[PDB]
Order: sequence, then structure tokens, then C-alpha cells
Amino acid sequence: LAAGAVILRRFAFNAAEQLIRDINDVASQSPFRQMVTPGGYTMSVAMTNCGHLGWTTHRQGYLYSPIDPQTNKPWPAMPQSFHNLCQRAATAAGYPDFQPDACLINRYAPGAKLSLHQDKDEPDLRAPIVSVSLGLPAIFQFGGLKRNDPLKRLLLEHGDVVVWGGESRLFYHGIQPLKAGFHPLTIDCRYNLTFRQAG
Ligand SMILES: O=C(O)CCC(=O)C(=O)O
Ligand SMILES: [Co+2]
Repeated sequence: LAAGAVILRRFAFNAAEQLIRDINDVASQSPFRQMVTPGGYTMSVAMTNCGHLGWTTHRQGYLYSPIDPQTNKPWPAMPQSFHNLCQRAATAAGYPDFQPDACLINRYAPGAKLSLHQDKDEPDLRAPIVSVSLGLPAIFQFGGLKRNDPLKRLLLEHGDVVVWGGESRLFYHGIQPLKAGFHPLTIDCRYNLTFRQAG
């Protein structure tokens, strides 16, 4: 893809149904909820987290917390399937020492999007981002360091894993409004798992 970035198409295919079963298990303790941005806007993407640290929104800005702001209980632990798939994808991408402590689980309903942003809430930029696509296909935008920087448009389908780090660690990215459709394992949505070293 780019410098320090690669797309491992259909990498998570074999682990997919186990990952989805574990998403439901995580969601049973920490439900999927549409977070409100520090500006006051409800996001179209429904989110939840697992592992030690979880990505959330607050009035001060975006941050990581070991506590779920909705349940007021800690986020569920990182499932074995998640940890194993992430490790294998990381090593295959050229980052063998990747040790995630956070997994952001994103649910995209038809028409849901995630506008162009940078993953800049993590202090250690040496650690990559491992992103797993499950279910309905979506067009992933991948740009550069600036907002006006040219965007590459890639389709991400069920089982595709994108890993970006190194030079591409702070590159702008996002998902375009999800096209309506169906998938045998996720029914009417697209699930995405983003593994990060947050601490
Ligand atoms: O859904 C995707 O493929 C990207 C998710 C993402 O960019 C994020 O969670 O920060
Ligand atoms: Co992101």
C-alpha cells in the first residue's frame, strides 16, 4: 500500500466466525454505543472496546480509559482469537514485537461512515495499527499527513486486514458511507477491529 503499510486481503477469513462470536461476547458486557464527539455530535458508527485500554470520547477530547464510561465497569478482556489473529497479522506485516493493550470494535450500519482522521491518541508511534474487516464491504480512504493530501480509495472486504505503521502511522484515513447489502456472518453490518498499543 504505502511506506510501512500493507493490505493482507482475506487474511482473517479462517478466524472470522470465531472473531464475530467473540465480538458478541464482548458486546454482552460492554454494549455497542454511538459515542458523542467532544463537539456534541453522535457518531454514525457504533463502538465498544476490549483489552486493558479503550478508546472513548469526552468533553475535553479523545482519550483512552480502562473503564467503560457507560457501564462504569472495566472493558472486557482481549479475547484469545483477537490476540492471536492480531499477532499473526502484525508479524506478517513486518512488526513482530507488536503487543496491543487495546482493541476498538466498530460497527457500521447501512449508511454509516467514519470521516477522515488520524490515529493520534497513542504516545508510542513505533507501534502499528492492525485493522480487521468483517462483513459488508466498505471503501477505505488512505491519504497522507495533510487533509488536502491525495486519497487512495481501496475496497476492504470480509477478512481483509490492513496494517499501517512506521512512515504511514499518522496518515489520514476513513470509511465512506456503507453501501446496503448482506453478508452471511454479520447480517446487515460491517464490523472492524482496530488493535493499538495505547499505553
Ligand atoms: O473501520 C475502519 O476500517 C477504520 C476504523 C478506524 O479508522 C478507527 O477505528 O480509528
Ligand atoms: Co482511525
